[PDB]
Amino acid sequence: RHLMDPHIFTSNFNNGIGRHKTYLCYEVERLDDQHRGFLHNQAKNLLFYGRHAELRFLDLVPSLQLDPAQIYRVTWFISWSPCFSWGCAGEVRAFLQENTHVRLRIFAARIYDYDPLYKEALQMLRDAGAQVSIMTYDEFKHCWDTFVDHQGCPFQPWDGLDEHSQALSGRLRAILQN
DNA sequence: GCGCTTGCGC
Ligand SMILES: [Zn+2]
Repeated sequence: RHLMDPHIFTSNFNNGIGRHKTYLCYEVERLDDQHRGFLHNQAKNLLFYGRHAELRFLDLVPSLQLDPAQIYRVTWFISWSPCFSWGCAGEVRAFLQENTHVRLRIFAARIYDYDPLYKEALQMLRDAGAQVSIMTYDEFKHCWDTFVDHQGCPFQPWDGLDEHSQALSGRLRAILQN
């Protein structure tokens, strides 16, 4: 019942233009959807050091009360591919290792290649047993339906959503193909 | 506010 502003979503998860911010929408499904929601990064503003959207998720993981003797799948739809350089990639892996009853699924709207260590981040997450993928129309539409406060208005894709989505999917497969 | 947007400039 905490929903995102339409303009926020469409100007953040768009895959042709970027923002100086990151959003992460998450779901938790037990296996044999318990919790959902979304958050954004804390901006580094020295005049703090910032906190990436990934690390904020791990911070709230205790509040989700995951039964240690049950199996969960966690899904992120994240506006930027996770970084390596600021340590997001390492910490997620560390968390996955220390838990192991959690299985993770990550869809990114665009690749954070500003980090020149982006290839190592994605491959490091894949090796940890995360699924790393590019968001398509269906994942955008599902996030729209599930987290955006649309007031009953169905998802309207932006121009060239698919060209971009395929081009990025192409890039990511090349990276993970090792 | 204001811009252009892979927080920073003004
Ligand atoms: Zn990061």
